[PDB]
Amino acid sequence: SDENDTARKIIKTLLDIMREGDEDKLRDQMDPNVRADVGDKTVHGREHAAKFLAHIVKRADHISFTLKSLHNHNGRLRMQGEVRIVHNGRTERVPLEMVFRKHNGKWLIERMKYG
Repeated sequence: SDENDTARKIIKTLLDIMREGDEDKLRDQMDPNVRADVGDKTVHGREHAAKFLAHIVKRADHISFTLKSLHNHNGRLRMQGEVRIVHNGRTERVPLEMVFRKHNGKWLIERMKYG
């Protein structure tokens, strides 16, 4: 129950959900109007974004996220970092920015920008 533990906890919960690959759990983490930018592609809405993200994560033999910057205040959290993906022995590092909004004591992803 450490307020300064917010970021680490959100990252691990999210990573474990994605590693599990359960689409419904991923949806539960998203704002209804979440926006996800993976590269040039843009996905709108919880149902579309969860499906799309859950599928692509399946190619990742390993996925991690190293936090580089964080701004957290008044139930609004922004974090910027590097995703490390491993696929068939090849490692790739890609910038990721995510914005979270706390509702009813629960953090929901409002925006995600990968690449």
